[PDB]
Amino acid sequence: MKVEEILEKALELVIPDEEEVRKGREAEEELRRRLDELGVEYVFVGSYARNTWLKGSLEIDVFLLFPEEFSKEELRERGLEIGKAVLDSYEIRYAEHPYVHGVVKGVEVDVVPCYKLKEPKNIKSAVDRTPFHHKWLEGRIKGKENEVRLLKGFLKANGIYGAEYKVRGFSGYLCELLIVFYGSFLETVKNARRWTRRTVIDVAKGEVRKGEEFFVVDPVDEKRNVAANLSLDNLARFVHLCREFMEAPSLGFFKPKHPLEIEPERLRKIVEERGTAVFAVKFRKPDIVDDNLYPQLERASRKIFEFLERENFMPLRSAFKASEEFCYLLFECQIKEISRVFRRMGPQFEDERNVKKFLSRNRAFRPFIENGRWWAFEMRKFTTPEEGVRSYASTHWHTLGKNVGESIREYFEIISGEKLFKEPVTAELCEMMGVKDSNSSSV
RNA sequence: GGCCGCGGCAGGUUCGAGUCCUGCCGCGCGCCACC
Ligand SMILES: Nc1ccn([C@@H]2O[C@H](COP(=O)(O)OP(=O)(O)OP(=O)(O)O)[C@@H](O)[C@H]2O)c(=O)n1
Ligand SMILES: [Mg+2]
Repeated sequence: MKVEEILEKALELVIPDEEEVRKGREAEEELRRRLDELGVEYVFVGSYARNTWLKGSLEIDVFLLFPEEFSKEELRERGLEIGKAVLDSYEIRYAEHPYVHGVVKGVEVDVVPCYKLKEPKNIKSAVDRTPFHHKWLEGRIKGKENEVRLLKGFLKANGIYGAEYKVRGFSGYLCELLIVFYGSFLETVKNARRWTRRTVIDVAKGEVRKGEEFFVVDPVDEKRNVAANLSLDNLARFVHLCREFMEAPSLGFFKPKHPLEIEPERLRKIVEERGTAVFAVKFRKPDIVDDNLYPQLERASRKIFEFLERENFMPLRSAFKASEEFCYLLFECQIKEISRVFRRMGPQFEDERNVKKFLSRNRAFRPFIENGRWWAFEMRKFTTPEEGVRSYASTHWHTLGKNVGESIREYFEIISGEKLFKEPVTAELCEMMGVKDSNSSSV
């Protein structure tokens, strides 16, 4: 359990076994065979072309390079055409930039169309930097392949690996740049402890400077932030893990933690012990890609959360879950019920023109003067969070994200109490409420 | 699809809105994700 003895035992978890590598090289050989037959200019990129892919996560990436003059429509129609021809089975489902996900001799393959650029300053597509990323990294990452796999596995085990909107973590390319900048996994962790939200890491200049936000400068484009989609919280979660690790190293930092089935009875006791209002908004999952869904679930959850605050239900945290059929927006509040009456502010006693208008309004109770101005007692239209959210989600369905809001419009329901604990949201509830010992890394 | 702006324009809430909530439109190949 020394710092180095543990990184030894952890390499056995992140390094692919020779039975998987052979399966990868065999698929790579067949892929080049079919691609060469089509006479298309292509290039292998990603973690596979650099031998930095994690164990159990084998995926080959192939970029097809087309002329600059091609329309975005022509790029797609030709890209998808080649892709379908090369892959055994394929699947076309993307958010913006077209590509083909499929299989070749049993391995995951992605055939991505892009432009054959010279100097990637003003890229035309989003993915035109990727060949240039591979060209810059192949010569510098050599020898340090396992130092990347330690960093990737370290993050994946703590659920902050990936730049996708489902994660908002560290892209696999960001990890490689960090190893080139620090040399080893150990040196990244040591230095990561003193990162801040202002840290700028310019790999191209071998410099660490201060800036406006966390910014890892892309060697290929000094305007591009490689860590653009790394949330501030996940940045923090990483720094916290590094300080914890150096303070007390362990192999568990690399073991993926999975949730535990919590009894619906134990959960009912925890919520009762807290005395908070725990409820959820349930609606049909819109049939869209995760990268469109999660930003909207984030938005919807925020809009309802913000509503609860200004309505004085004093919310604690928010959360959401996406099952196969349904989406859930979870909330916890300190106020299960508020009075119907509240005090609305009136004008100062001086200018009677405003006061006369203020006092003319028919109210159930008599207004009063306090500290030099008038006040009135008015009634609320709802006195609980559930009743409030019911109203908001019904009327303001449109502002909860395009697809989510349109799904909430057609139907939604607020689930509370025990009826909630039978839903697929136990894990999300325990994370939200800070329940202890609801996770484990037992194999 | 989400996010950030320069503007706006109207509407709702209010004694009172350039200031809180909402809807619509323009412009930065604006930024990010799908690789
Ligand atoms: N947010 C992202 C994600 C990736 N890439 C580019 O996409 C390539 C590979 O895509 P991806 O599969 O997403 O990352 P991998 O390096 O393959 O990581 P992993 O295999 O673990 O998924 C990288 O070379 C990188 O230049 C990028 O610039 N921006
Ligand atoms: Mg890959």
